Amino acid sequence: RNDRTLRRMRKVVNIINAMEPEMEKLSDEELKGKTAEFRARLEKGEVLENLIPEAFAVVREASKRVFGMRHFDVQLLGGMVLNERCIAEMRTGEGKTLTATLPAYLNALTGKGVHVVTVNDYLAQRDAENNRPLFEFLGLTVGINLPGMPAPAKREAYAADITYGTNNEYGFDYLRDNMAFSPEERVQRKLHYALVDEVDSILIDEARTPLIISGPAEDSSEMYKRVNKIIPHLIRVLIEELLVKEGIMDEGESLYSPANIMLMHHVTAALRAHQNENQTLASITFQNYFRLYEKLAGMTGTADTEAFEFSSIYKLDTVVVPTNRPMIRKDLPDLVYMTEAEKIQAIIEDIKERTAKGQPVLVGTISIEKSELVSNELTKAGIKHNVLNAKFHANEAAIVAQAGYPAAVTIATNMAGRGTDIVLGGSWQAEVAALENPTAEQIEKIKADWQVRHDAVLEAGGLHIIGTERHESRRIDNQLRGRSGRQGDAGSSRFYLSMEDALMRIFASDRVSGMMRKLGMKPGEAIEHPWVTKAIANAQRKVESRNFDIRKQLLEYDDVANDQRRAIYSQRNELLDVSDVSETINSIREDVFKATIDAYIPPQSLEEMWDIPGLQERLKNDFDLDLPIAEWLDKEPELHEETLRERILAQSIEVYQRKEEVVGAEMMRHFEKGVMLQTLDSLWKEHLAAMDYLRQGIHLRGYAQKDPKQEYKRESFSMFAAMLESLKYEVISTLSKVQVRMP
Amino acid sequence: RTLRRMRKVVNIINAMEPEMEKLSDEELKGKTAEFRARLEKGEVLENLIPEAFAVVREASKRVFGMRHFDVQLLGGMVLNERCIAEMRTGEGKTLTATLPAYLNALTGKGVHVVTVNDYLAQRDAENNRPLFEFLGLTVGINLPGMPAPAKREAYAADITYGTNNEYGFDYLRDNMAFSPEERVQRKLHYALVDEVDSILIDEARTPLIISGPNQTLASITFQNYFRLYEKLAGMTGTADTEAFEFSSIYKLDTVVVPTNRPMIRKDLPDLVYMTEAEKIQAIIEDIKERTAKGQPVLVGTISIEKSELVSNELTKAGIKHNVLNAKFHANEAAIVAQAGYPAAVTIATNMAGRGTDIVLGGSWQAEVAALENPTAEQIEKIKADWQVRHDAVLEAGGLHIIGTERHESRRIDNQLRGRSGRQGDAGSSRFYLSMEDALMRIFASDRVSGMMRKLGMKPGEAIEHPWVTKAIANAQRKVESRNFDIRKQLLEYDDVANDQRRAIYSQRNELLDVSDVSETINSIREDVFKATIDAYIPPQSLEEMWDIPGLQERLKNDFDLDLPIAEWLDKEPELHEETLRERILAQSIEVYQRKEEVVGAEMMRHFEKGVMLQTLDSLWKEHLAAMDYLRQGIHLRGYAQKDPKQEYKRESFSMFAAMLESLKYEVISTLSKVQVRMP
Ligand SMILES: Nc1ncnc2c1ncn2[C@@H]1O[C@H](COP(=O)(O)OP(=O)(O)OP(=O)(O)O)[C@@H](O)[C@H]1O
Ligand SMILES: Nc1ncnc2c1ncn2[C@@H]1O[C@H](COP(=O)(O)OP(=O)(O)OP(=O)(O)O)[C@@H](O)[C@H]1O
Repeated sequence: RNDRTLRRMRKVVNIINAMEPEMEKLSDEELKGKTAEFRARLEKGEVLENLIPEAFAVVREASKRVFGMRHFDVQLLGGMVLNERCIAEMRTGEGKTLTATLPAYLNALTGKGVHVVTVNDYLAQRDAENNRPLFEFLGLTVGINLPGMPAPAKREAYAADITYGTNNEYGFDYLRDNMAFSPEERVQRKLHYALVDEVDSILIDEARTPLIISGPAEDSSEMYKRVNKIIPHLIRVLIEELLVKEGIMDEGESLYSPANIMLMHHVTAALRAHQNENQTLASITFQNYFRLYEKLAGMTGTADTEAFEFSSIYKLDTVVVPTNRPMIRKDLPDLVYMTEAEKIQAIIEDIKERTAKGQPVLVGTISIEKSELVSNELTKAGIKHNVLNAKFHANEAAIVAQAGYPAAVTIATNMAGRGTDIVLGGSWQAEVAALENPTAEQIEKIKADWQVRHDAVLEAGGLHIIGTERHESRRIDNQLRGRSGRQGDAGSSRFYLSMEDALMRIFASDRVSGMMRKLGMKPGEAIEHPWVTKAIANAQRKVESRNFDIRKQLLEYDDVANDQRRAIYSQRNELLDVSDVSETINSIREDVFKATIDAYIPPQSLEEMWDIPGLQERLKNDFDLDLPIAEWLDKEPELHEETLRERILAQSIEVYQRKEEVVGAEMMRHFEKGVMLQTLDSLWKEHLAAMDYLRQGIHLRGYAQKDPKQEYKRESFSMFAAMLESLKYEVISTLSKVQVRMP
Repeated sequence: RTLRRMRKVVNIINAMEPEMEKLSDEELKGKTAEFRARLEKGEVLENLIPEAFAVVREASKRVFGMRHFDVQLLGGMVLNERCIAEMRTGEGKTLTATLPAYLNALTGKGVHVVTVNDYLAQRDAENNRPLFEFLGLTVGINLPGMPAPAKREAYAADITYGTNNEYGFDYLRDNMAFSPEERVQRKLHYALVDEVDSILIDEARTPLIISGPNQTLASITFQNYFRLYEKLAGMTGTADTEAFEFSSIYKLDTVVVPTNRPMIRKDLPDLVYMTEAEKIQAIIEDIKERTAKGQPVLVGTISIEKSELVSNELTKAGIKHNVLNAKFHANEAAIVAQAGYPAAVTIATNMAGRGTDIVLGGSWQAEVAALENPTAEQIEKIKADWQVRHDAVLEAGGLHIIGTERHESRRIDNQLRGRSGRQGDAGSSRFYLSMEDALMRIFASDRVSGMMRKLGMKPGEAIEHPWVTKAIANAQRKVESRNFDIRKQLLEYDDVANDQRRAIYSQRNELLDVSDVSETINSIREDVFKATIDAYIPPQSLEEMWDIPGLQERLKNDFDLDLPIAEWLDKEPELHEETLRERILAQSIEVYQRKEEVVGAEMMRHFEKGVMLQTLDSLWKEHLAAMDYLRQGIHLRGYAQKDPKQEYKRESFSMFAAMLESLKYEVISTLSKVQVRMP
């Protein structure tokens, strides 16, 4: 799979490289000209993928000229990966941010937009501004989208060829677009391509995080009095006592009905209770926001392990991109000791032995106390070193700078991801950055000195990483080890574990674990077994896998809400996009008036079988339509069920035409549209609140036994279909009963 | 006087520099032997300050490429006294400190430079080692985990460097030693404390404990650790707020050191608004005007959420800026580097103390930093273009600081503020408050506070009422002083235990320092026998009141001393009380003489010492536990119009007095009951 894709891509790389001379000979204007020229071709029905070699060749040359930098072949590969529904895994230091100029350019050609998704505003802003002169060189515009930005500025940012901004704010824009009353209010365009800069946090860790817009844009207060008023007779089964009372729920209904849920919430708040609240107007999770893009792609580092998750949550394939130089870091067999003490003793040994050959070491621990421990023992053994202490960030940046210096030893606690590159030999710019007026032959010096240090650290084996314990998450171990062997540099790594260590628990048999014990790891000595390393890694994988199972069940609950939100927003946007909702109105009125009479007159039925005590009233009650109708048919005996069905619809229409000559065609059309949006909104927010309740009234509504979800999907899909019909009927009522000072 | 008098000295040192420039390095190394010899012959240390400091300045010029500035000589002088030097950020505290360290190393008693953490202790011992080696002095470094022989060595160096924690710990472990040769520290001579706010104030009352199996075996607070030194001094920022505290906790004076260049930062009057919304609009508008003229702005807020709000509103206003987000370290350092760049706008949440310098115009050093292969005139173009930006930000007013809210502690406000106007640069600051602000609540009255709403403030009609700046500053001053009034009560209690530990460690040390404890043993044997006997034979009473049965058993049970006292008495109608007490002593001794003929004398001497120490350490451990219990019962034991304390002091005193008698007892019961096989 990865092997043959990569082969096929290496072939296209060789095409691109051969085009380099053509792009070189080209003037700056001629280069800017390729864009319109690709677009002309696309307009004539070219396939965008056929453009990859020339477009990449064009972007590569532009970047030589604007940035002074020329995409490496691995970067060309990474770019082609990101044209597909894929994650490019590119090792820290491989140049993700330059890589990303390639797919961003290519996927801008069709004029549909590109969303570059950064983790924070600083990078959005930084990247937009760094790339603006590149992409302007190429006749594209760039937009920057930020929180607080006004809507007209936002509209421009989204109308640029390429956009930068954080995941959050993309989401938030989406929601507010789905709260618009006119389509000119939208800031976004159709969601074309999302290129996510760091997928681990953005797509995975934060997959289920809801984006919520709330607004004290509540409404009602009556209920909390009504429902309170019942409570000063509640005196320490208990469903029935509650049920049978008032002018809400009269008709022998059920309160524990997933339907009366807001009510039940009212009573159970009123009982718990012994200015306006701001409800959710709109929600989406990130995972479901990303799933809306026609095309999705992104980048992460080589630390992987979550390929199975990207695939199942997002259908993102993943391509492991080679590094530009050979990755020669030596990841040695995990070692396993009886006790911590024995473990540390052999850790200190390793460090002793290495720092004496001039090799620098970075010790990653799982806690401060674990740090202080390995530290103090290093001091006991006479080994100089420094701890990165999270309280002294300044000291930490200075430590980190000399951390590749010969025989340097640095201890870090639960170390993060990416982090500052550690330069072997020490950093030599960090050194002239300290020189308040330098020279050519001071510089010469610093650098000569440094090459000698650097070549000696490489020759001593590069940065050695020591993991004093492993994490449950291998991704994290992998990020630790990944700080060594960057850009082809020698380095190595080794993890230590002991039988005393926390992680021993991940095997889930305590005695099955205590069998390595029976290889009693003798004091002086040591062996290495390749199967242990794979056991451990396998176990880390199984914990990850079971965690993701747990999470798949959560995402299934989520798919219920996604499916309902997609459908309803789809309906809302059909309406929004139409200036004239009138024929939709005509059809719903018919739907509503057929069903409404059906529930009183049975189709193709006998006058013997028709009723008014509730009908007659229902029509006056919900429609301000008063047809004292009994007599129509005892005074005009012949017409018939179908010529009358017709006739009531006709009336209703006549009262409506009447109100409209009074108000204005347009004014009316626009009101109806407004009513249909406002009512869909109301219902939907009601619906969301009710689902949230069920969903929590269902971590425990009942039983280890039967199926909680399932029943929940059914209840919830069911209320969504009820809401769909209640929307038709509530819109028609409104239009029927609307007051206007007449003739 | 002290400043104007110190300036005279500085004039002397300045006038000696031609002299010193004429000296070779070896001549300069030589002055240290010369100073010491003068000292041997009776010279007062303070008489050397001119020569010593001028030598240290020349040594620094040659070794560091740095010449101490005049204000730095002043600081170093201050630090020779029992005194806190206040020096503003950027003034070169670290170089300044080399002066008194040098001076106070000269008598050969040692110097402890106290650092907040192990990185700085090593960093500065190594940075300074060649300066001090240039001058014939050695440097020691003390770390946690360091073997005793290496610590012993660090403490034998002329000047030592380490954290407060490790210094204090060493002291307690030294006071758990069973031979004096085990001690790591020398007499506590001079402590130079680097960040006295954290080290001496915030942490004054924090106990350093050693436990074992779990229970406290040794304890001392930081205050009382530093109070052991003969000379104490320290450094902090002029961000003041705690001088009265230093005097009370430590008997340190404080001296504000003048900046090398004049301070010209314009700290404008504080501004009050009705609402948070009105506050932001005034902030936005300040930024707007200031950035349109090229001036950079740093904005400090009191939460993430308030940073956001101020951020979104700037954006809403079309003002580009960057938030410092604690989640993104690398971004933050990148942002900081250029936060002095024209019209830059930067927002920081609960800005934390000193922080990184903001170079006006931008940092150009982080420009050369960014190069792959920087080349001389790649630089000059960088430095020259920078000089233009720097001077344009200076002309524009330097860095403007905006507080969007004040913290209840003014030290925090002052640290935000102090980020501007460093080393003579132009700068300004403004703090914003609203009636909706949490701080309004420090006034402790709704209505008093709420009166100021009557100013009716009104947008683009803000006035400026100076009285309000000072009313605020006084409020923050009252809160501190309140909190310290309480703390002073808590230290009145700490002092009880302090004195008790002084007393008991003194004693213990006296024992430790000697190899023969015989005078004391013989002498406490008498005490113990008297008291034990007194319990059964009330002095000067008739025979009828004596419990000779009770005394017989007691001697057997606690002294393995089995005497037929009833037979003596009965057989010598002769023998009376005094004479009887003497027999009992004599016997105990003869029994002891005999074990000593077996065991050997020097073995016995050392047995007796070890027993005294160990018995002391057990009773003390017990005593600390019970002093703890007694103190936390402090509420309802002392009740209605006595002082609790007075009472606590009384109970404490009694309990300590009883322990010393009870120490005597157990030592002699042990020495009495020790089994030895008679051959
Ligand atoms: N083709 C290239 N030629 C020259 N310099 C490059 C090239 N590609 C990248 N660089 C430089 O290499 C560095 C590597 O890191 P970069 O900011 O791209 O992130 P990375 O480590 O791959 O991942 P991330 O960017 O997400 O932190 C950058 O300094 C970049 O300017
Ligand atoms: N006399 C001098 N000549 C040249 N440079 C000096 C001189 N004195 C101090 N410096 C430099 O001034 C800078 C600020 O000093 P230092 O690190 O002592 O900062 P500080 O804020 O005063 O001390 P601290 O960080 O301990 O609070 C340092 O980079 C230091 O080397």
